[PDB]
Amino acid sequence: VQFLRTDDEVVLQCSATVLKEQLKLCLAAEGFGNRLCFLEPTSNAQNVPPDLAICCFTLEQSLSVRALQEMLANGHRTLLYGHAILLRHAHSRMYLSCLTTSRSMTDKLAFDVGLQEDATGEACWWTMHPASKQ
Amino acid sequence: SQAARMIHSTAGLYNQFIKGLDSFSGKPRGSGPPAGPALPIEAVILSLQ
Amino acid sequence: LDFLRFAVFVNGESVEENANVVVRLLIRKPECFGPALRGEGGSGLLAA
Amino acid sequence: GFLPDMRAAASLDTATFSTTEMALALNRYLCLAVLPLITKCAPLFAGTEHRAIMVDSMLHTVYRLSRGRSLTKAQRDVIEDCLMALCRYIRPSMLQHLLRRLVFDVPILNEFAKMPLKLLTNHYERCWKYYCLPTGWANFGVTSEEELHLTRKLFWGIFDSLAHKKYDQELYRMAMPCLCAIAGALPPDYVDA
Amino acid sequence: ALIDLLGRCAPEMHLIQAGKGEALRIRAILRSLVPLDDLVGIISLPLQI
Amino acid sequence: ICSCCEEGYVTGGHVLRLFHGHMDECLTISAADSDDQRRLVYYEGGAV
Amino acid sequence: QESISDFYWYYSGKDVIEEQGKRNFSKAMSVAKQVFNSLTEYIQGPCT
Repeated sequence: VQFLRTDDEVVLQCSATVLKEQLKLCLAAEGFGNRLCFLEPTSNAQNVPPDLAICCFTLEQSLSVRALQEMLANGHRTLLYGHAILLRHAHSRMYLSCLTTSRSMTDKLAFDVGLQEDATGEACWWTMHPASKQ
Repeated sequence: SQAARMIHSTAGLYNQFIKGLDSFSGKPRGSGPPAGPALPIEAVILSLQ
Repeated sequence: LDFLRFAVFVNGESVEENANVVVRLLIRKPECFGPALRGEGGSGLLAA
Repeated sequence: GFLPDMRAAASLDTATFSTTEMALALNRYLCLAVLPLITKCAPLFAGTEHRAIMVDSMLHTVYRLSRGRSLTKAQRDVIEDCLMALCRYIRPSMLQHLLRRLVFDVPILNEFAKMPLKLLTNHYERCWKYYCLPTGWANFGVTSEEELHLTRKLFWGIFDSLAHKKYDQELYRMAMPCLCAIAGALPPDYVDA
Repeated sequence: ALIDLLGRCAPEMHLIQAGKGEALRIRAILRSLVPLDDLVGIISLPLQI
Repeated sequence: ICSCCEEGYVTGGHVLRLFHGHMDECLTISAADSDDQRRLVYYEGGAV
Repeated sequence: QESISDFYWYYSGKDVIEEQGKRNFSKAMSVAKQVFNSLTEYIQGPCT
């Protein structure tokens, strides 16, 4: 029943299914010479260990929507749905953000996600929502 | 720790760049490009900066 | 679409609240844009 | 996408196809969201020498669209306002074709001749240093002798047409400013070959 | 009709010069929905005279 | 990952050195551009 | 409480609260006062 709190290390993990096989991958970025992120597979660790040194992130700050708007205009706090959060890379000390470069071609309305040096702007803040109905 | 991590990444990238440079050494390109993979010039430039 | 643009546009000006709500709902449901302007489709305006 | 449609509408202006549904649709499309767009971007037309060859052409069709038939009063007012706003920011050396076209009907003082001469004086009051002063207008060169002969013929045509016509209060006090502006703009000692 | 609806949903110019974040975000979203190239190309398409 | 981490005790995902009892040497890999191509570990110590 | 916090966050930037904001604050605080009184009533007697 443990709840997520600010100022701690955390890893973002997805879940894909290909050829009736479940693969668990985690977001990872280098940050030095390459800003773009990629899914490194954390599965099959027995045969090949993954590179987890560039997969750790830190919940630098969680804030309300209106508080975030006011702070843009200008204690391990618990995280709850509907609150913006700031993610910082552990190695490069650069904040995760949504860049304006659209490198994909299949989906024209798709942007890219990468690390940026500064925390200024609204591109580095992400809002959490409940996936399930419960 | 940070210095070691950048040393590892930079060494890998520069070794790839050196191998790419040595791939087409001594053979003119001619019409088509060398069969080797495209050199990571953007990554090298960003790492140098 | 006619009802939506009637609601959004009044007296030669645009109501920002209604426009923001409408665009939020539209981007939340991309299938409203039809085969064109679709990420999976990618037909294009000129092609359509 | 803009000029070709205006040219097509000008071709459709003929009385044979004037009542066509497509002609009315084209007129409605031209009157809304495209001509006012040209009016809004009129000050951006300064220094359009590079496309001057096309600019005259577009001016041409605009004038035709202002003199066409089967046009509502609001549409005609919109076209006239667009013409005046455009000619406000156009360099005078570019407009010589416009007045050489206007002298077709402006010295006739017909019903459709009130707007043209109004466009004349507003131009000539704005570019009075272009002709009267021996040095050209600011940023422009000296006026061509063809323009001088053209405006002299225009002045004489307006003068004798008003001399031989019956009195009309509105037409008289609309055309008098044009005559005054032309007289002031053209130098007194001009000699025409 | 869809293009017209998206066009009249654009924010006012005074809001744009005011630098409102919501107005800039909405304008960026509208620019991301359709490009200028499609607009000019479709305007360039002729009619049946 | 590090939610259950405690200060003063070794945890995973850490970079560190393995010093011997006399503390004058540690587990080190061969020097750069070596004959063995950096495959064997030694208790070199000193400036390393 | 969440609604009141949102109202405070919105009105923090403004130097002086307007009349409408004061009326809304008074209404919300009166409702909160009634809820607090009911909560006190539920536990005023030593109900374990």
